[PDB]
Amino acid sequence: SMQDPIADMLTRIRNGQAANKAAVTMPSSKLKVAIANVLKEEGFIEDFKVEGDTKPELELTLKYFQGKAVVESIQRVSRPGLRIYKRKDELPKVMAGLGIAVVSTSKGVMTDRAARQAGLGGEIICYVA
Amino acid sequence: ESFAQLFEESLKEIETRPGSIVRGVVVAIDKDVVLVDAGLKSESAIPAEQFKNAQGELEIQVGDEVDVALDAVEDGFGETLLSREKAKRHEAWITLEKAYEDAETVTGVINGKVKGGFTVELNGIRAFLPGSLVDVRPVRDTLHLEGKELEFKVIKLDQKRNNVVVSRRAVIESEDPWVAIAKRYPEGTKLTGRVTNLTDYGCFVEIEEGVEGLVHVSEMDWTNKNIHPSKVVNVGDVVEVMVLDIDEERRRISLGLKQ
Amino acid sequence: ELQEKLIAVNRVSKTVKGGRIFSFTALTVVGDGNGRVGFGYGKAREVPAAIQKAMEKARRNMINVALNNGTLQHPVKGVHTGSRVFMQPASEGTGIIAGGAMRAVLEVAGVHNVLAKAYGSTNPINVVRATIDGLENMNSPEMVAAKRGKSVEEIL
Amino acid sequence: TVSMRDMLKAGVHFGHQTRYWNPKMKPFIFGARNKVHIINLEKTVPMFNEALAELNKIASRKGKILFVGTKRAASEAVKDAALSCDQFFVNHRWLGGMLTNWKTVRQSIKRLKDLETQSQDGTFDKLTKKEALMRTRELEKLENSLGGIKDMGGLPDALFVIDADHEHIAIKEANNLGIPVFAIVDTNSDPDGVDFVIPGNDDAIRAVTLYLGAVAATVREGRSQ
Amino acid sequence: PEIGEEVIEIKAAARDPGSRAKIAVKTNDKRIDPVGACVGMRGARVQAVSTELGGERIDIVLWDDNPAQFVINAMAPADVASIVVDEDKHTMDIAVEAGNLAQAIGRNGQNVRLASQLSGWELNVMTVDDLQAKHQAEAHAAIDTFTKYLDIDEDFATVLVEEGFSTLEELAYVPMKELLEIEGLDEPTVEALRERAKNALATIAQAQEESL
RNA sequence: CGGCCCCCUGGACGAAGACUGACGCUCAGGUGCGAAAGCGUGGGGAGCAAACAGGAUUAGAUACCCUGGUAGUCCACGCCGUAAACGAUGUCGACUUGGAGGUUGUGCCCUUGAGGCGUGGCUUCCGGAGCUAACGCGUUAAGUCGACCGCCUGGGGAGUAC
RNA sequence: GUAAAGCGCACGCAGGCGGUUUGUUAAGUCAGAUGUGAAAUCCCCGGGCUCAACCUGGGAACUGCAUCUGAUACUGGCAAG
Repeated sequence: SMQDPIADMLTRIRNGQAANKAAVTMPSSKLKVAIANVLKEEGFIEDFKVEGDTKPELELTLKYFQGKAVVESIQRVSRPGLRIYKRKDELPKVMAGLGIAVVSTSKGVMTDRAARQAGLGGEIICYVA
Repeated sequence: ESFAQLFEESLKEIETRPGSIVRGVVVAIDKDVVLVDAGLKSESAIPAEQFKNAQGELEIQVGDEVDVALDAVEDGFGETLLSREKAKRHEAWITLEKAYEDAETVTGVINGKVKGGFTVELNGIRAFLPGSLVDVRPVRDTLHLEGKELEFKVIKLDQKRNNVVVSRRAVIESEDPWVAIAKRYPEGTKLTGRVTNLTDYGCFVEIEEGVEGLVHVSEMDWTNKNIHPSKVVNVGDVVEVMVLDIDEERRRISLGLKQ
Repeated sequence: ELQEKLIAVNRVSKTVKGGRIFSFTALTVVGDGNGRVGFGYGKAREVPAAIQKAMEKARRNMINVALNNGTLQHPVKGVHTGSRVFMQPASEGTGIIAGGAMRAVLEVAGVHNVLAKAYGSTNPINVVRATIDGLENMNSPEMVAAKRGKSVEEIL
Repeated sequence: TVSMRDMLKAGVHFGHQTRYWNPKMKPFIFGARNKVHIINLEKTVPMFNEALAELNKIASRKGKILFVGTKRAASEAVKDAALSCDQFFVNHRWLGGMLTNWKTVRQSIKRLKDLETQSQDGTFDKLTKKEALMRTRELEKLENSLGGIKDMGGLPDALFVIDADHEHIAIKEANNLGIPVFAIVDTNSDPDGVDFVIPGNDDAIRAVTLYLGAVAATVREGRSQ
Repeated sequence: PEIGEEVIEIKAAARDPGSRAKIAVKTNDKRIDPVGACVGMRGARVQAVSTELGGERIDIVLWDDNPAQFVINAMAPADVASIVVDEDKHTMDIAVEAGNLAQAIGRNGQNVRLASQLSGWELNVMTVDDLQAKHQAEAHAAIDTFTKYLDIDEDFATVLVEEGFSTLEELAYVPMKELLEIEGLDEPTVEALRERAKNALATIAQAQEESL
């Protein structure tokens, strides 16, 4: 059964990048939306678009720089089987700071740097590079 | 723009599948291959033997136009099925024209009954007939000057199997294959059938309304085993064959050619 | 200007009607002390000829690597067939902490400071290939900025 | 430079069947007509123009062009095109490693040249018959193989090709060496190795001729420049 | 031997036998490295030519692309930064610094001639400051010529020539829409002021009629 | 699991709608089904055939071959609980280029004809990216991921002893 | 898959995981504080034995536990969809 929506998102994105797909669509969720927004802010994607009322569909638009994809790597870290929660000091650095780590915090979902700046940790969703 | 889309549907509108629209201009001749271009993906490897008329020499130079045939695409590279088959549609149209006035008038010269019925030839092709049609009455053209010139007056046609019998004389006078498969049966009714593919044990001449014949390898000639059918007859040619044997059950009519 | 290191040389056999024909394989690597690196794997009946071939092959098909000053830009993994390799940027003075063929390629590359372990197979040929792969895929800050449509200070 | 109507007339828009296509060509395909792929001329034209411009630029800097077609239908035409702009060509079977293994083939060229000289300039006749027949045969072989590229000297600076799938060896060689590739690529073909792809009917003769003629004209222009 | 088997594109050889012999060479991008092959192991083959016909300062330059890259390559072995251009006689105006000019110029009558034939034409070694000095000696002159072009009032002319790049000397053939961004552009009049400059050119031709 | 028929009976798929409203996935222990051989009791017994007997072959022939031939194979009700019980590939879900078929639905289309254009289910082969020690797998993954379980830790001793 | 390793196949309790929206809670989670976490040992900056080992001042650390005050994105609970 479908158990982890976010991870499914990330896999879809990965597969689109692999296959040189322009855009990747999937059912929408708030957490998914926020993640997409974070990615856009962090520039791994061009733009995201949710559409629909009863069952809305998130549609991300993937990014390709000099042929190859932008999202070099994208992994979940927290997962239903095994959750990961980090305190602000302990927060990670993806690719020695070049990549990002999406982290959900009390004040919303943000990149690891942003969280560090804020002064708070939380659940580590995914690394992106 | 939609320029191109409109053109695509235009060019759809100005071509059809069969060999109907005389469009291919002969753009290279060499012996033994003619080639055309009828607005298809590729040029046709035409034989010279589709295009010599009734005495053995060529008739069309560069720029000349005959339609070919279609509905089969790319055996690996190329485009067509041959154009004389197109001529068969014109012959069918001429034969149908009879219906209008109940009399199609051509020359028809029938010397001898291949399969009971005299063979009647229209300009290039020669078709085979059922017995009665050669003569309106018991006149029997065997006493007429050999290969005589009258006309063809249609007595009988099979309407799915191209067997057409016509009346040479007497100007004044004017599932489906397998249930009743007893027409060409009795022992030895000879037929005019185009061969389709030679499978190195066979030739597969099969013309008479969705049947299959095999003149396989043993007769074919008067040598038995060293023969290799491709050397000895043809590809795609109408020949002498007769039944010799019918299964109506396991649909194996085993024709012969040594006759 | 280019420096060249023959990593390994190995005798390989071919059985024939008479007996065993022996030959020699030479695995070399060359580099200019900067980003640029290239390995070559030559073969000949005699050793010196085989190493000569290895040098020739290495000299062509070289590959560039984006070095932050003496070390790498971030931890990087690279694999090839059995040899799976981890290598990690390190502070000036630490030197090349790496084993075997891997070491050699790093030195010619002109990296001076790395912490580096070869997991899995340590078959010199495969492991050097894996190293090269890890070095190639490694991208720089400017490169990622360009990829992502940002400035370097935005990425830090 | 080359108009769309002319290309349509030639039969560029036609492309291979629908069981023989390549999904990397899906962008370049427009539709499928009578179970035959149609190439999108709208997308073909601009890129063809581009490719022409690049070829011209190459010519301007005194670049060496190699014209490859071994389809044996358009071998004559590719040779003619090469000669019109006095460039080089391979109209018969491409020798495996002609470019990568140039140095060996360079000897081959030299032997051919020597044989030609013997034939023509020496005027020495008086050769043992069988030996003379053998030398003649060798000459014919080498002319067939390396006739166009004999005056080439070194390695071309660009590579025009009539079919990618058919000449993939040449393409691969060009990629290994890094020579720019200018390929006519039908729907069945693989355009990944190609730098300046050209979606067009490699098979049809008139289309091939058209492709060649425009290329030759732009080479001549660049030379004039 | 690479050059012999068409692997080292060698165009001109602007060199002065008996002193310096610097020459650039191109190559088909295929991991060849032209200069490298010409040099060899620690100048292996370079030493051969060095003591070949006599002690010569042979040099090899990695030809990049076109004539623009040939300019700098002709200034080697030294440190070029920029250069000016023109039409038929472009006259590569070498732009370097005094400190690096010592080696760049090398000898008054040696590197000034050896690098002059490098491009085939001629070079004019200058200084970084010299460039700027001559650079400004050009902005004032499409203005520094008694203003014989358009002409109207002078108070508006100063504010117009402040923002005006390359004065107005034949500037109508350039973008005729960026001066309308200037604070003050009602009906096409400045687009007309440039037309006046064109008329001034015709007036200059009329002055040529006055003198021819 | 294979001749037809009838009676009782489980599942699958498609077509539209209508309803319920997360009721789901996986599963240690537990429970059930589980080829062939084998066991028990009672029936049956044509053919075949472990065992057995004779004839050959052979150095020998407790085999292969031949002639016979009993358990068994068949039925009923119990037990046994294992097989290279194999796709040597746990189950469920999602995503990622293609081609050629088979089978079984179903929508439209002049079925003008065996057809034309789609859209579902199951299924055979080839092959791309990717993966793989390679062989190969390749939208039915051995690719990219998630959930749960089972299992492995050098060869023998041993899947044996207690 | 072939190297050791997918139960012969299923159902299914316990257990593990759980679509989507809103509200609420604040258990998990995060932040801050307080209390404690003996000294010695380890590490940082210092000092003293001629140096060192050794001795030694101050810090840091002791990743934890308990409480109180917040945060509420995620996970959980409860209520409605």
